[PDB]
Amino acid sequence: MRIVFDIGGSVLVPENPDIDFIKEIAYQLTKVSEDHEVAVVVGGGKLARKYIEVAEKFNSSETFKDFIGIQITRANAMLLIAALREKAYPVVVEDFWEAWKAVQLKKIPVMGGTHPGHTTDAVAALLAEFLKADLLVVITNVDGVYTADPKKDPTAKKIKKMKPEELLEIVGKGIEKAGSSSVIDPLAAKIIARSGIKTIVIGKEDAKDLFRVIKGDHNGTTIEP
Amino acid sequence: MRIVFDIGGSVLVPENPDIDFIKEIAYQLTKVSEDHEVAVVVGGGKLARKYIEVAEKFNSSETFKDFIGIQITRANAMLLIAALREKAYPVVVEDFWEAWKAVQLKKIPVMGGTHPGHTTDAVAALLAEFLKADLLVVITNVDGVYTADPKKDPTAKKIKKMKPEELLEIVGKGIEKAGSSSVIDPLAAKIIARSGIKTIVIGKEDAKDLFRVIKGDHNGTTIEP
Amino acid sequence: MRIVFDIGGSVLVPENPDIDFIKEIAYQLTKVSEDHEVAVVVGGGKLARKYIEVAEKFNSSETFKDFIGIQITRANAMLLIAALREKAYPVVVEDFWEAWKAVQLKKIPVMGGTHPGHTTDAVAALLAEFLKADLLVVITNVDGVYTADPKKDPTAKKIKKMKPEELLEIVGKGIEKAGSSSVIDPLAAKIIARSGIKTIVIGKEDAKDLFRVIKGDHNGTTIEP
Amino acid sequence: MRIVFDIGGSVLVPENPDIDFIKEIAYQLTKVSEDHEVAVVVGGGKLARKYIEVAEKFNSSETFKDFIGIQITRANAMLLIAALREKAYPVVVEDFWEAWKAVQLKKIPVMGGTHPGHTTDAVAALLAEFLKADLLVVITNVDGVYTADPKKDPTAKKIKKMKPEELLEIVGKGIEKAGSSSVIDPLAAKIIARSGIKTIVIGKEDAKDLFRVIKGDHNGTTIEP
Amino acid sequence: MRIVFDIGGSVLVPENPDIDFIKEIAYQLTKVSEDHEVAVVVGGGKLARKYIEVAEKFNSSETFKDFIGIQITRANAMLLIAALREKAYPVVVEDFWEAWKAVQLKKIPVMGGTHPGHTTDAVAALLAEFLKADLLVVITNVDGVYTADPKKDPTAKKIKKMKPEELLEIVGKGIEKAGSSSVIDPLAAKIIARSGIKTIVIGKEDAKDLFRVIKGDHNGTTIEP
Amino acid sequence: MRIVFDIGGSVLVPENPDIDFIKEIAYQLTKVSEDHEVAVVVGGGKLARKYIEVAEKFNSSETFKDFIGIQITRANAMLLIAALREKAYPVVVEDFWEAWKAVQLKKIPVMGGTHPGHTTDAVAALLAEFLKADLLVVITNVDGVYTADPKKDPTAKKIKKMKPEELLEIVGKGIEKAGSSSVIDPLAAKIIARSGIKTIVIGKEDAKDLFRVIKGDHNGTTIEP
Ligand SMILES: Nc1ncnc2c1ncn2[C@@H]1O[C@H](COP(=O)(O)OP(=O)(O)NP(=O)(O)O)[C@@H](O)[C@H]1O
Ligand SMILES: Nc1ncnc2c1ncn2[C@@H]1O[C@H](COP(=O)(O)OP(=O)(O)NP(=O)(O)O)[C@@H](O)[C@H]1O
Ligand SMILES: Nc1ncnc2c1ncn2[C@@H]1O[C@H](COP(=O)(O)OP(=O)(O)NP(=O)(O)O)[C@@H](O)[C@H]1O
Ligand SMILES: Nc1ncnc2c1ncn2[C@@H]1O[C@H](COP(=O)(O)OP(=O)(O)NP(=O)(O)O)[C@@H](O)[C@H]1O
Ligand SMILES: Nc1ncnc2c1ncn2[C@@H]1O[C@H](COP(=O)(O)OP(=O)(O)NP(=O)(O)O)[C@@H](O)[C@H]1O
Ligand SMILES: Nc1ncnc2c1ncn2[C@@H]1O[C@H](COP(=O)(O)OP(=O)(O)NP(=O)(O)O)[C@@H](O)[C@H]1O
Ligand SMILES: [Mg+2]
Ligand SMILES: [Mg+2]
Ligand SMILES: [Mg+2]
Ligand SMILES: [Mg+2]
Ligand SMILES: [Mg+2]
Ligand SMILES: [Mg+2]
Repeated sequence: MRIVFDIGGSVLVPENPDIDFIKEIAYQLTKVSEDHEVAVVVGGGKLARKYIEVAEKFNSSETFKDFIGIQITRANAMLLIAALREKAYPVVVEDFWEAWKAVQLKKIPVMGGTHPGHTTDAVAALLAEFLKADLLVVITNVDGVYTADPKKDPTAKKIKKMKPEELLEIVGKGIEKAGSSSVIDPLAAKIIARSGIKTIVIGKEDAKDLFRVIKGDHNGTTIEP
Repeated sequence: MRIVFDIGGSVLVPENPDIDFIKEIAYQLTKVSEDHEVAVVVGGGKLARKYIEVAEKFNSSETFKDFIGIQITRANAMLLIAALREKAYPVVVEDFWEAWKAVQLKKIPVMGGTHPGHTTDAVAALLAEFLKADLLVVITNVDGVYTADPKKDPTAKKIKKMKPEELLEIVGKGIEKAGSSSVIDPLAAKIIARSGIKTIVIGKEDAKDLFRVIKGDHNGTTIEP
Repeated sequence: MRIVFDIGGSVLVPENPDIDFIKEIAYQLTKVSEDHEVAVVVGGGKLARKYIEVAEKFNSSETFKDFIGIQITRANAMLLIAALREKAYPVVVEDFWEAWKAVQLKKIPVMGGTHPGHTTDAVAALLAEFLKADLLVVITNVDGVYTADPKKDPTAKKIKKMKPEELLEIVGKGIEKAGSSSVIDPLAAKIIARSGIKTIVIGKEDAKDLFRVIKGDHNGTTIEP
Repeated sequence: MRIVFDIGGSVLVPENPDIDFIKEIAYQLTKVSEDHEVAVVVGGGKLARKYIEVAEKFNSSETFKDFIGIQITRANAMLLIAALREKAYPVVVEDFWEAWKAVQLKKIPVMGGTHPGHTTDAVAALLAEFLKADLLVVITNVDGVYTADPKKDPTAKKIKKMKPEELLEIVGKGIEKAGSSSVIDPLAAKIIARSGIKTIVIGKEDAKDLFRVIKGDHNGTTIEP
Repeated sequence: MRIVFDIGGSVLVPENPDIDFIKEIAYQLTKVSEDHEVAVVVGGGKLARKYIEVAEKFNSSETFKDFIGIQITRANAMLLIAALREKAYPVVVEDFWEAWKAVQLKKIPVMGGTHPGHTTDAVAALLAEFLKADLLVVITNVDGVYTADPKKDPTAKKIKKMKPEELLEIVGKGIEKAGSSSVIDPLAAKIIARSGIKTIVIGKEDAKDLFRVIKGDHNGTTIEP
Repeated sequence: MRIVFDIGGSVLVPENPDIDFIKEIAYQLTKVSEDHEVAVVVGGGKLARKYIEVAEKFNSSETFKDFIGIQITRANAMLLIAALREKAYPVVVEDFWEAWKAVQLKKIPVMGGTHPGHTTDAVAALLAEFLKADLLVVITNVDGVYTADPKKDPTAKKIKKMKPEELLEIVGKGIEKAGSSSVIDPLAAKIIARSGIKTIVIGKEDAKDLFRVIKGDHNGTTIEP
């Protein structure tokens, strides 16, 4: 199976780089690649947000900001590339067809952001469609997908399995949210529907044993028609 | 003042180019650019759609389909440059920084698409925000922004002016209509909404006299806060 | 065997894209690549000529025109890349060494034009020499190579086998024709002589069963010392 | 006159950016650039070191470690540009030729690192030599060039002036200290030694008034022949 | 007026550079460029031929052989730039658009080869057409265009003037002599023929005074319609 | 075993290209690659020095000079690429990760210089570290490493085996020599220490039978902790 991992930056670099988690996920990844094709996309996280802010205080364009965020995601991506030793594609990948080449060479392509105007979630969902992958795996700072924000609405429960259409609902069906953040960012959630690619929304815990996550023996959310 | 023209491909290259119009529009741009900072983003039109449909038939990804789209828009981009002679940038522009330079060399940067995930309208709007443009002139293939697709609900007429919020509704603010065409791409519109940059929408007729157009005298829609 | 296919644009896109032919040639190609190395070069065709004209009406340089033509050939090339599914190199190739890489990865590199100053025939003959290929296959809007223009001179017969020197004659030994069109463009025909690479000039018919075309069981022309 | 500012990353982006200082330093640069040719190379600071240390943990090569470093310096480079608004080059500069252009467009080229094997100081010095700069202003995180690392041997005070040869000794001219940081990178120093270009070393305090600084009035070190 | 100088490599870098001539020719160019738009394409000379011959020995393709050629021409291109100091573009130019920019920044773009399949002469001529140059000055290693290769048929003398058609014959218009050197590359000549741009052919002697040269006063050949 | 060969330009191109040596080393290399991974780095040599000089006479920056030198090393590198037939990576490699790709494709990447500020020795030592190679092989115009310059100090003997620390001594522990030439250039010798990679310093003789050189049955110097 060809699998894509969309690792939220907040998870990889909460405040500083989570050395331990990195070593772990790397290990888990190196593990899964033994008998699967693996592509990864890393998030910017906290550090990204901070750099974005400074730019805001100088009123730079959305485009300009994105570029900065991208620079950062790529800085994080290279941390994993480092942890993955001789198993990952040598340098940060910047576009799908190059990621494709990496897969061909039986190596793990790790991507930061691509071009301006795309959240890591969206970039991941697309890198998936492009590679014609089987599963999209989202590690995030949340247990799974809840009927409502777990960190707010008390009447919020975790959904173990749902259809892309329902996911689009939970997250947000507003063309205003286009580009916002969430369990799964509105635009990515959209693509996932269009693509109908099976997605798993797990957290920092389940990520510890990807083998089970892959085969279902996990405690997250699963999305697919 | 800085203006950004969003010329429809189907307007510059209908089914088979209106050499006359092209010269007319090119000249106009030349004049306007004499006492203005002019940037121009062009469409791929019907030609693009065909090529994209073919790709659609072979179940090619969204990204690949967009590459084809971009590739064609830039073909058209060329024709304009050929028409703008020695006033335009010699090459089609691909990124905003390059477009910025053109402005410095006091030359007109003509762009096609930039990268996947961005309709021409969007690219234009984002450009207008990047360059801090004062106005965004959308020369589409329709008279203006009607209460509904003219070809669909003839119980419609245009709307000389309106709020960005009003626009988002005429084009359906459904997080799924992201990527559609319409008189103005949905996502592009929402971009204008948060940027609040004055946007005019005209047809090829008004397009014949840009000075009158940019000087508020026209028969299209003048969207803004 | 390593084989190069120089598919005339007129054949691929007569007026519009020949969907059927595309699906067929794709199928045939996907077939031949099963036990051969395959590189393709696609032509601009009708659509290319039209865009070139507009540029002429604005008196753009030969160089400028070529670029436009190239843009188009690449647009066509991507149509095949699409039809070839997961067998072709993901994106349009722009230069030999990159095409080389594609061959290494056991994928089919499809090229449009390379740089200004080279017809698809020439680009194909060269891509061949570079890859040190065994056979050059030319699909064109003609049955084969005739003693004279089939669509004019009545005393024109099809030659089943000839030497590169004779081909150079038929086509044209004038350093004035350098860059013109024909069964085989003068410059390409020249290279074919220099390279002495076996070439087969077939048409839209023979292209339907490449297996026989490859092994000789075809009805075209064969060129080789 | 042509001046090249070597702004420390830890000075522009301490642990969390001094928006105030950044505006102050950016403005200053704007003024100075009014009657001077200004080029600016920026550092990655503490942030870079962390990311590099992480890489160090996974035994990544020197080259890869430098890529990460470069990648971060250019993130910072951005923030300055965001601050320099319409006077700076829109993009971070990567090579000197590009930096040269910026100078022509009378814009300020802001650079991060260029390629592996070159500390920020070095890159700056080499730049100053490339552009034939008259002065090299090193705004580090220390008051000046002390007879010894202040944090180490408190029996030290600074040295208002000195010879390039004197500098090489304060930073240990051991062919192994090549790549170290210090108030001024060892290799960078030796570069200044053979180029003999006047170099000032100040802190963020003096950095607040560049006019006074470049006009010899400051409290740092003014290294030269 | 816009002029394009086609400086022979063997003239700028004989067997071992004429520092004197180089300064002389560089200065001249500087003066001429004061009230003219100057573009310069340079050759690889004897040095190129050697390296290419070596490649020839290992049966390397035409394309690869040209890459080596290009690679060397650009080495020379450098030396001129080093000589043109602050008036030339800092980098060797590779494409015409870049050469166009140089013209805008009122700097002299010095080019080597561009891509395979184009002799220096050709590249120059195509450049002259691209930039809409008024004259094409070919500074070859010979006095002028003789009725026959001086080193071959001593029964020859030069021809002060002539028609482009006359040129094509002195260099053999055989569709096989495409790629040869001669006083003027065959293909280059035919390019001049259809472009009909005034072309002067001189030696290093007349080359010493370009003002007199471009002002019709010289002893070479002035080819034109 | 993965092996890197740092072939001194002086050896490859003493005066002119040493055709014979090239054919030999190529043969030897093609031989060793049969059961090893091989990366090569070629030097500029005599020809490089000459071009550098001309630039010096026009007082160009160190950076500018390096670029020229690089151009040349790459010209030499392509000579080997030619000799290596269908065994080497098609074109000259310009950076490590690309060289990495070449190794993956079981091809021999031949590099000239990388970016300014690095001698071929240094570039080689680094390309080694990057690829995590087992042995660094230096062919030079000298028998091996001597206690002192063989071509000067009579009390100079050849050392058959030593530790990187001692090598750093012989060659030079001065941060002033940083960038100079020698058996092993000071900076490269430094890296070799840091990397502790086994290095063999042989000459034009031993290079004739790489199989023995590889397994120790040679007459050069060996460096390793
Ligand atoms: N219905 C929901 N279910 C789960 N999380 C939700 C929901 N609604 C909102 N959220 C929020 O989604 C957050 C999740 O994702 P997010 O903060 O964007 O991190 P990330 O994407 O993992 N990181 P990065 O790529 O660096 O941004 C939670 O911590 C919640 O505050
Ligand atoms: N409310 C509306 N007002 C006007 N046109 C509308 C509206 N709603 C939908 N449309 C459609 O918008 C179409 C307009 O734009 P579109 O087809 O996308 O062309 P274009 O943008 O000019 N060309 P190009 O850049 O090549 O795609 C019309 O012909 C209608 O079918
Ligand atoms: N002796 C000949 N034998 C065969 N065809 C000839 C001959 N002489 C001239 N022709 C012409 O060659 C044409 C063939 O090629 P051409 O029109 O250039 O198409 P193409 O190369 O297949 N397409 P493209 O790559 O898009 O240009 C025919 O249809 C004839 O009009
Ligand atoms: N003789 C000296 N004088 C002053 N500082 C010294 C001296 N010797 C060593 N140092 C050290 O130099 C440090 C200074 O520079 P450095 O840490 O490299 O910061 P930076 O260059 O400003 N930042 P950046 O560009 O992000 O690395 C001090 O804090 C000292 O620990
Ligand atoms: N009719 C002619 N008139 C003058 N030279 C001729 C003629 N026919 C052939 N030649 C040859 O042209 C040679 C001239 O040019 P060429 O050797 O190609 O040098 P170049 O172009 O100056 N150098 P470069 O750019 O490095 O190749 C002479 O030395 C002759 O051998
Ligand atoms: N201790 C030493 N042992 C051996 N050679 C020495 C020593 N000290 C100095 N040398 C010099 O090192 C020279 C060796 O290397 P060098 O001239 O730099 O050639 P290269 O590196 O092989 N070529 P290239 O890559 O083109 O510069 C000899 O010929 C000596 O003049
Ligand atoms: Mg997320
Ligand atoms: Mg539209
Ligand atoms: Mg043809
Ligand atoms: Mg420092
Ligand atoms: Mg010549
Ligand atoms: Mg050496």
